[PDB]
Amino acid sequence: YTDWKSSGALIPAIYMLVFLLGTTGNGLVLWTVFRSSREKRRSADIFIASLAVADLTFVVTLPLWATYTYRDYDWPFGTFFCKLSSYLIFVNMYASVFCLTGLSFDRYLAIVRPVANARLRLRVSGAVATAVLWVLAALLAMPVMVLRTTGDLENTTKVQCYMDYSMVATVSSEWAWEVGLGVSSTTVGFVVPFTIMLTCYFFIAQTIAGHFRKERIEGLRKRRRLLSIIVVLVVTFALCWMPYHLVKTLYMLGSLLHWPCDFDLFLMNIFPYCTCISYVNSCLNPFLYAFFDPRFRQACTSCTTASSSLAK
Amino acid sequence: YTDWKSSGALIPAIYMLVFLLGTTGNGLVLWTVFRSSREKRRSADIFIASLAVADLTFVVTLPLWATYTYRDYDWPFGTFFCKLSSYLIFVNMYASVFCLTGLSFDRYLAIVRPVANARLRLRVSGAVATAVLWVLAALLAMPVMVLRTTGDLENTTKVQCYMDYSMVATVSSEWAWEVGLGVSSTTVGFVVPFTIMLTCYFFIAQTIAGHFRKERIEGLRKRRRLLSIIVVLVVTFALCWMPYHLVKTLYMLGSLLHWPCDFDLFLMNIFPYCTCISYVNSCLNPFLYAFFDPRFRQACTSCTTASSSLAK
Amino acid sequence: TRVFKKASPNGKLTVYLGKRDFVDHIDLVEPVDGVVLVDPEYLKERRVYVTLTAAFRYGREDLDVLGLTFRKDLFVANVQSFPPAPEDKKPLTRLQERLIKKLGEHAYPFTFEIPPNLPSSVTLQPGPEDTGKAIGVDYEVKAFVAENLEEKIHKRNSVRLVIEKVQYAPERPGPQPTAETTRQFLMSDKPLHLEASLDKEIYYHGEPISVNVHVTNNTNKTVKKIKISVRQYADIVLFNTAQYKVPVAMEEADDTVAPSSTFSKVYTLTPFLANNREKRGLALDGKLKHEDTNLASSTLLREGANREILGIIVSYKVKVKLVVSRDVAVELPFTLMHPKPKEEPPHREVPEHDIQMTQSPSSLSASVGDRVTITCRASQSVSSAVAWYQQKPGKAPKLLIYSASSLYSGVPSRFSGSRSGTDFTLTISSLQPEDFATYYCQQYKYVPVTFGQGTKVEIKVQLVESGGGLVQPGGSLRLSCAASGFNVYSSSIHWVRQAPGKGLEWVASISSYYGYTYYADSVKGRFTISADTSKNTAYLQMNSLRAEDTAVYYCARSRQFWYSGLDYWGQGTLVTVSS
Amino acid sequence: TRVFKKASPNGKLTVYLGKRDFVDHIDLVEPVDGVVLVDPEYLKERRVYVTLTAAFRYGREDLDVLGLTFRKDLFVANVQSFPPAPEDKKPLTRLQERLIKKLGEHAYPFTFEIPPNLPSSVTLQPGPEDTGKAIGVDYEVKAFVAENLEEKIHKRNSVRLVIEKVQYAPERPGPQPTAETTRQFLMSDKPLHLEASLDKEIYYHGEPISVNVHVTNNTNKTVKKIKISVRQYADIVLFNTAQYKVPVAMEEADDTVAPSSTFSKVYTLTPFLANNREKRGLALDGKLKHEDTNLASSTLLREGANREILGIIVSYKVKVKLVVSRDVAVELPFTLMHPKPKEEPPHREVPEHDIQMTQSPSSLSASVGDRVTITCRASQSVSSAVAWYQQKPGKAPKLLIYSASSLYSGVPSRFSGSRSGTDFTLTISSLQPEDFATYYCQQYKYVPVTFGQGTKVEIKVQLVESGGGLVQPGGSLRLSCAASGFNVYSSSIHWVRQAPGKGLEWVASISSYYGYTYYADSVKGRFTISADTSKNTAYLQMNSLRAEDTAVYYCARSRQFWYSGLDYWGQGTLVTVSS
Ligand SMILES: COc1cccc(OC)c1-n1c(NS(=O)(=O)[C@@H](C)[C@@H](O)c2ncc(C)cn2)nnc1-c1cccc(C)n1
Ligand SMILES: COc1cccc(OC)c1-n1c(NS(=O)(=O)[C@@H](C)[C@@H](O)c2ncc(C)cn2)nnc1-c1cccc(C)n1
Ligand SMILES: CC(C)CCC[C@@H](C)[C@H]1CC[C@H]2[C@@H]3CC=C4C[C@@H](O)CC[C@]4(C)[C@H]3CC[C@]12C
Ligand SMILES: CC(C)CCC[C@@H](C)[C@H]1CC[C@H]2[C@@H]3CC=C4C[C@@H](O)CC[C@]4(C)[C@H]3CC[C@]12C
Repeated sequence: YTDWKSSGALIPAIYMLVFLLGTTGNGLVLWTVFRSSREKRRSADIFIASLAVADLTFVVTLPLWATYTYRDYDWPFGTFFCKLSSYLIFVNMYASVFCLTGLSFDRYLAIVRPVANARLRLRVSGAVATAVLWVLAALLAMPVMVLRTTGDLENTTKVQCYMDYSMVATVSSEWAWEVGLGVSSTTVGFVVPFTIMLTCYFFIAQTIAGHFRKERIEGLRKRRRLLSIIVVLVVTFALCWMPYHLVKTLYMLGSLLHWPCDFDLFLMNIFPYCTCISYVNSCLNPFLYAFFDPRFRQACTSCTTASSSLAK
Repeated sequence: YTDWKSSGALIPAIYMLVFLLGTTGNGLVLWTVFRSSREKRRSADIFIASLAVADLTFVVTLPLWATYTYRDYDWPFGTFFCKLSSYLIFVNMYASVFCLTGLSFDRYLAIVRPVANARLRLRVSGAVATAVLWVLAALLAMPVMVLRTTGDLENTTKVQCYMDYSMVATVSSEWAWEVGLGVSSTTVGFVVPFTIMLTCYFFIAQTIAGHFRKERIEGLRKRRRLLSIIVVLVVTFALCWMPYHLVKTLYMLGSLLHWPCDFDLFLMNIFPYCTCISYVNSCLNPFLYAFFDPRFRQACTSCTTASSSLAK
Repeated sequence: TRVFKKASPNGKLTVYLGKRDFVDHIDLVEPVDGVVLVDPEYLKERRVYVTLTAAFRYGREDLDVLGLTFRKDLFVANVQSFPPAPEDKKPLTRLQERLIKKLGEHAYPFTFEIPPNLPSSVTLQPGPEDTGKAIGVDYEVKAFVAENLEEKIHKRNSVRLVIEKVQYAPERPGPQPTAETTRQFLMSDKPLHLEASLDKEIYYHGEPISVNVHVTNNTNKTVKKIKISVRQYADIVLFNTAQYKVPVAMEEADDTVAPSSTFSKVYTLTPFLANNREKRGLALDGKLKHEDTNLASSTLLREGANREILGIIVSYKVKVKLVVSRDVAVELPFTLMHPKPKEEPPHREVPEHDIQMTQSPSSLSASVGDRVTITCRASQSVSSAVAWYQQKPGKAPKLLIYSASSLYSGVPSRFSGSRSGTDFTLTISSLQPEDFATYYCQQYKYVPVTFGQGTKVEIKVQLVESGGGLVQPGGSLRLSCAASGFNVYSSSIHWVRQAPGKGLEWVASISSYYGYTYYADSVKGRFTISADTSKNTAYLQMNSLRAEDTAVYYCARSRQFWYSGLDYWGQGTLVTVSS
Repeated sequence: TRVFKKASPNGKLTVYLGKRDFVDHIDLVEPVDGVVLVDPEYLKERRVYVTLTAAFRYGREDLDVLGLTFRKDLFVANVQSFPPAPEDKKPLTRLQERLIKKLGEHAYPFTFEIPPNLPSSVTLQPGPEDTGKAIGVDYEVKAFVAENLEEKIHKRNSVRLVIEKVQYAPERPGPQPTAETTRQFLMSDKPLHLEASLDKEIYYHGEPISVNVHVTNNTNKTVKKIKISVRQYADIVLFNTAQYKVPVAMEEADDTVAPSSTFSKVYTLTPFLANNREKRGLALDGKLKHEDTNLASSTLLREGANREILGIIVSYKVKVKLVVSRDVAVELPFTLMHPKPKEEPPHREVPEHDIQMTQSPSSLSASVGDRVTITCRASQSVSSAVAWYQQKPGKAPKLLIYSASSLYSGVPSRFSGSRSGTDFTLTISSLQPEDFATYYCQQYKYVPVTFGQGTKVEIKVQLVESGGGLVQPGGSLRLSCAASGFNVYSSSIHWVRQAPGKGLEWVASISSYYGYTYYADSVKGRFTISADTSKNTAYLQMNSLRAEDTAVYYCARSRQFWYSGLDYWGQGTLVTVSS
C-alpha cells in the first residue's frame, strides 16, 4: 500500500514525545505511590498503581517501534523482542482499559452505593481484582505473543515484525483468524470494559447531581466541577480509544464488506495516527488521576459533658 | 583456534542457572530492603541496595548471552542491544566490586575507627559515595558502549557482537587500544577496589582480634566466627574475581609474550568459565550479606533515684 | 439527683439536658426538654437557635472526592431560645423550671417533638481497622448563636451534644414465633415438615436464646449438620433499599438427623459483641462517641404502617437450617432489646479502664432508734455511682443501694444515701437488731472497684465456690464460683477479697458479653480470671501466691448491662495461703 | 539535709551515696563513700559486690554487630559487702555512720579510691537524630549479688547508679594566654606581628569571652573578615590518638583590616549549647542519663604527664584568623568550667519540663521575741528546692533562704528553714525590728514556679523594667528588663506578677544558655519572652491583653547553672491593662 511520505517522519517524533511524557509522568506517579507508602489513604490505591505500571510499560517498549517506523519498517531486533514488545503493548492496552474500568467501578461502589462499600472488605477485594485483572490481560494478549514473528518476503530483505496468523491452518483460515482475533480483542478489551465504565459513571453522575440537589451555592458549584471531571475523564477516554478501535473494526469489516480499496488505503495510513491517539490517554492520565486527586499533590508537595444538681 | 564442543552445550546451562538463582536472590534482598527501607533510618543500607541492584542487573541481561552461546555465537538482537547488554554487564561488574569495597570501607570506618563513624554524617557521606560510585562506574563502562558493535558475516552470516576497537582509534593503534582498555579496566575496577577492600578487612580483622581478647569461652568463639565470616567474604571474592581478571591479563600479556599458543586456546575456552565463576559472586551475594545480617532475617519473618534524711 | 451539662468554647453558652437517652414508642416519643444560658451583652443582635440534628451518615469519613459529605438529614427542628417568640407557649417541664431555680432566667428553655416514625439511633460496626466515623443514624442537639439562620456556623459560638434515641422492650409480652416450611426431596412419601419454634419473642441482650428445633425425618435422605444462626436483618433503607445481613449468633452442632427419626433439641445461643467483634457492618446500639455498646436493638415499626423508614431498621431472626448430606432452612423473628431501666443508663463503659475512699470511724456508737449519718470522704467524683454494703461480720456483704440513689429492691427505707461533692454518706433512722452490723461505702466507676474502710456499729439463685484448704504460699490456685441463676453473658462476675481481719478489696472481674477481663494491680498479671457458659461457672486462677495473698475471697454478680454496683456476693472463702 | 538513695527492683538492695559528683583535684579525688542494705536470707550465700564501673563507650548504638559492644573498662574496683572484708580496716566516713544511725547495721559500707589520672565524665553530643547511647566516658557504681564474681549476674539483683566525675575551676587564677605568629608579605621589611590575647584563663560556662585581637598591619595586603572561634579540642586518645575538633562559637566580624592599622577592639563570644545543638561530636559535661547538660568542662592534667589518657580529654581554644583578600591564624588556650558550688549541683534540668503551695499564717500577731513558724504545704515533692522571700512595704521581693536550707549571703541568721515531707517552714527566732513584712515560699522544682500565699506579721546590679503606663486593654505590650551586671547566658531571667494585694505569681522565663523558654499556663501562648544579648535585655511581649492582666509585673534573675530560686528582683511595675 502507498504509505504516506509524511507519516514515516511524523510518527517517530511523536512516538519519542509520547515516550518522554508518559514515561516521566508515570515515573512521577509511581514515585508518589512508593514515597507515600503510609497504608493510610486511597483504599483502592492499588488500582491506580496498576494503571500507572501498565501505562509506563505501555510507553516503555515504544522506542523500539519508533525505530521500526524510522527504519522504513525493518525490525532490527530479534524475534523474541518483537514477540515481547507486542505482548507488552497489548497486555498494557488491556490492563490500562481494565484498570480504568475497575477504578470507575470502585468509585461507583464507593459513591452511589456507599453502604456496601463500607460493609465489604475493600482492600482484599481490590487486591483480588487486580490479580485477576492482570491474569486475564495476560491470557487475552497471549495469542499476540504466540502468533507474532519476523521476516516476510521481498528482495529488500527488510525484517518485518507482524502477527503471522498463518501458523494455524493458514489456507483454511486467514481472514477468519484475522477477524476472529481482532473482534475478540476489541470486544473483550474495549466494548465490555467501556460499557461497564460508562454505566458506572452515568450512575455516579446521576447520584452526585441528586446529592448536590440543594446543598448550597458553593455546593452546586462543586457539583459543576464534579460533573466536569466526570465528563472530561469519560470523553478523554472516548477520544483516545475511539479512533483505534473504530478504524480497526472498519478494517476487519472491509474483509467481508468489499470496502473501497482506495479508501482502505486511507484506513491503512490513518491507523498509526489512531495508535498515537490511543497513546495520548496513556501520556495524559497521570496529570488527571493523580493531579485532580490532591493526595498525590500532598505526597509530592472543645469542652466536655458534665453533671450537676437537680435540686428539688 | 577451536571452541570446545563441551563448552557450547555447558555454558548456557550455567548461565541460565545463574540467571535464576541470582535474579531470585537479588529480588528477595531488594524486596527486604523495600519492606523497611527508610523507616529504620539505616546508614549503610544504601550500599547493600546498590549492590543488590548491581547484581540483579548483572544477571538480567545474561539470558541474551546464554542464547548467544546457544546460537553458536550468533547475536540475533540489534546493535543497540549488544551495546546496552555489554554496557550493563560492565557497569554492573564495576558497581558490584565498588559497592563491596565501599561496604568494606564503611565497616572499617564503623569498627576500627568508630569515633569518626559517630562524628561524621553517615547518611550524606554514604549517599554521595553511592552517587559518585555509580557515576564513575558508568564512565568506566562508557568506552565499551561506544566501542561495542555487531556484524562480521565472516562468510557464514553468523552475526557477532564484539568490541570494534578500530571504531575510533586508527589501525595504527590495533593492539594498543585493546591493551589500554583492558589494563585500565582491571587497574581501576579490581586492583584498586580489591586493595582497598583487603586492607580495610585486614585492619578490621586485627582490631576485632585485639578487641575480643577479653572474656572467655563464648567470647573467643564469637570472635572466631567473626574472623571466619571476614575470611569467607574476602576468599569468596578472590575465588570468583581472580580467574576472570587473571586469565584476562594473561591473554593480555600474550600480546608481548607469544604464548605456546595451545595454552592460549585453553585460555580462550576457559574464559567463559571464568565469567560464570565471576557470576558466582553475584549469585551467592544475597545468601551471605543478607543472611549474616540479622536485619534481613527479621524482615523475612527498674527502680529510680530517691532522696532521704541525713539525721545529724 | 443530677442533670446533664455541656459547655461551649466560649463557656458562656451552657446547655442543660435531662435524661440523655430518649424512649420512642409505637405511637409517640418523649419530648426533648432542655435549657441554655445566654449573654445579652455578647448577644447584641444574634439569636441562640437550638436544633435536633437527626441525621444519617452513609459514607465512611467524608469528602471522598473533596466535597462529598454523605450525611443526609432525616429531621431538624429549629427554635430560638431567646426571646422566645410568643407562638408556642408550651409550659416548661418541671425539669426546666428546676434548672431556672439552679441557674436563673438567662437559662432559656426549649422543647422538641419528634415525628412518630423515625429510626432508632444505631451505628454500624466500623470493623477491626476502620476508625474514621461510623456509618449509621445519630441524633445531636446543636445550639449556635447568629443573627440569621443562614449564617455560617462558628467554631467558638456553637455547642454539640450527642443525644441518643432508644426503644425499650414493651411492657407487654408477645406471642412465641413459629416457622413451618415443608420440603419434598426426590422421595416424597411423607414430605419433610419443619417444626422449629422459639421460647419467647421479647429478649434482652444476653439472655440465652433457647432455639427449640423439632422435625420428623421421614424421608430417607439424611442431614449432617444443623445450622442455628441468630442473624441481624439490617434493613438499610438509604436510597437503594436493601437488607444487608450478618450472623451474630452462630452454632454448628453435630446433630445428624437420621431418616425415619424424630429429632428435637434446644440450643442456647447468646448474641454478644465479642464473638462477632470483627464482622464489619454489624449494627450496634447508639454510641455517644466511640464506646463499646451492645448489638443493635430491635425496632418496633408501626404494624401494617410501613412508611419505608429511611435509615437502619434492625430486626433479629433465628435461621434454622438442616444440611442434607448431598439444605432446608427457615426463619424465626424475635425482638431483642433492654428492659425499661429505672436508672437512666450511663452510656460509658461503666467501669472504664486510681481512687480511694475514707469511711467514717469504725467506732460509730449508737443505740436503738438513734439516727446516724455514716459519712465517707471520697477521693474524687464517682458521679453518684456508689453503693453501700451492710457487711455483716462473719457473713456475706449485702447491697443497700445503687448509685447513691433509691435503694436496691427489698432493702427497707431505714437506709438512705446522701452524695455531696467528692464525698458521700448513708443515713439510718432506727437501728433494728440487724443494724448491729458493719457498714461499707463502695464506688463502682473506675477499675479497680474501691470500697470504704468499713464501719461497725456499737449498740452499747445461689453462688457456689469450689476451692480452699490453705496451701501453696507461692503456687497456684483455681477457685471456681458458679451462679445457678445468672446468665453468664447477662452479668459480670466480680472477684473481690477482704484482707484477713481487714477491709474489702476488688481483685478481678469478667465481662462475658463484651468478652473482656479486668484485673487488680495488687495482683496485676499474677491473677487470671475466666468464665464458661458450660454450667454458669467462673474460674479464677491465682498464680505465684504469697503470704500477702492471705485473705478471704468472694465472688459476686453485677448486671452486665448498665453495671449498677454489686447486688449478689458469694459465700466467701477464708484462704490464708500457707504451705 | 537529704542524701541520695537508689535501690534494686527487689527493694532491699538499697544503695545510698553521699553526693553523685566528685572533684578530681590534681593530687587526688574525693573517695566515693556509700552504703548498701543487705539480707543474708535473700542473700543466702550470695554477696553484694559493689564496684566503680568507670567505662568508656566508643561505638554508637548498643550492638552494631553481634558480639561487638564498644565499651572499654578504664577502671573497676570491687568490694564485698556482707560480711565486711576483715582486712579492709578502713574507718567509715561520717555519712555512712549517720546512715547506720537511721538505717540498720545491714547497711554494709563501701569506700572507693580513684587513681590520680583518669578522664573526667564527658559525653559527646549525639546529634539531631543519633539515638542509641551517646559515646563517652562514664562512671556508674554497680552493686550486684552473687556467690562468685564469675557467677551469672541477675537483672533484678543489680543496681546501676550513674556517678558523675567533674573538675571545678581551681580556686586561684592562672596565667592568661598569648599568641604571636609573624608572617611576611611582598613588603617583608615589616612582617605582620600578631598580638591577640585574652582577658583571663579561667571562665565559667556563659561568662562572655572578650577576645582581644590586637594586630599591627603595615603590609599592603589587607584582610577582609576576622574570625574568632571558641573551639573544642576533643583529645580522643583512645586507640587512634586523634584530636577531633568542633567549633563551639564562631564570631565573624567584618573588620576589613587594612594596611597601617591597629585594631585592638575586644569582641565578645559566649559559648552555649543552643547554637551548637546539632554539631555532632561536641563534648558535653556528663549527663546522668539524658538530661540537657552544658558543654564539656576543660579537663586539667598534671603538667603534661600525658599517660595517653584513654578517654575524651577536652580543652578549649580561641582561634583568631585574618583572611587575606588575595589566612593568618593563631590559637589561644583557655580553661572553662564551673566554680566550686557550695550546694552539690542538681544533675537535672532544675525547672524540668502542677504543684501549688499553701501558707498558713497569712496574718498572725507576733511582736519582738516570738518565733514565727511560717509553714507551708506543697502539692507534691519539691526536694528542698524552695526559697523564702519577704516583701518590705511597697518594695520588691527579697530572698531570705535558698535551697530551702541554705542562707543567701549577707542575709542575717534569724531566718532558718525546715523541710518535712511535702511541707516546709521558716522561722525567725529573734524578730529584728525590720520584721514587718509579708513572707512567701517560692518553690523552684517544676515549671510553673509556684510561691507561697503571703504571710504578713502584725507588729502590734540594677534591673530596669521599662515600658509602664496603663494602656492597651487588649493589645500587645513590650516591657524591657535590662539586667546590667548579669550575663544573659549566665542567668535565666524570670517574669512574674502579683495581683492587687495578693501573692506573687510566675508568668514567663527564658534560659539563654540553653536557648529555651518557658511560659505559664495562666498566660500559655498569649505571652512572649525573649532575651537579646546586645543590651543583655529581656523583652516581654504580653499579647492579647485583658483586664485579668491587671497586676504588678516583676523581673527576676536566677543563676543560669544550678537554678537556685530567685536571687535578684527588679523594680516591678504596676500595670492595669486598660484603655
Ligand atoms: C500501527 O500499529 C502498530 C505499530 C507498531 C506495533 C504495533 O503493535 C505492537 C502496532 N499495533 C498493531 N499491529 S497490527 O495488528 O499488525 C495492525 C497494523 C493490523 O492489524 C492493522 N492493519 C490495518 C488496520 C486499519 C488495522 N490493523 N495492532 N495494534 C497495535 C498497537 C500498538 C500500540 C498501541 C495500540 C493501541 N495498538
Ligand atoms: C566471554 O566473555 C563474554 C561473553 C559474553 C559477553 C561478554 O560481555 C558482556 C563477555 N565479556 C567480555 N567480552 S570480550 O571483552 O570481548 C572478551 C571475550 C575478549 O576481550 C577476550 N577474549 C578472550 C580472552 C582470553 C580474553 N578476553 N569481556 N568481559 C566479559 C564478561 C561478561 C560477563 C561477566 C564478566 C566477568 N565478563
Ligand atoms: C531471535 C531469537 C533467536 C531469540 C531467542 C531468545 C530466547 C531463547 C530467550 C530470550 C529471553 C529468554 C527468557 C527470559 C525469561 C524467562 C523467564 C523464566 O521464568 C524462564 C526462562 C525465560 C522464559 C527465558 C528463556 C529463554 C528466552 C525466551
Ligand atoms: C541494529 C540497529 C538498526 C538498531 C538501532 C536501534 C537504536 C537506534 C534505538 C534502540 C533503542 C533506542 C533508545 C532507547 C532509549 C533511549 C533513551 C532516551 O533518553 C533517548 C533515546 C534513546 C537513547 C533511544 C534512541 C534510539 C535507540 C538507541
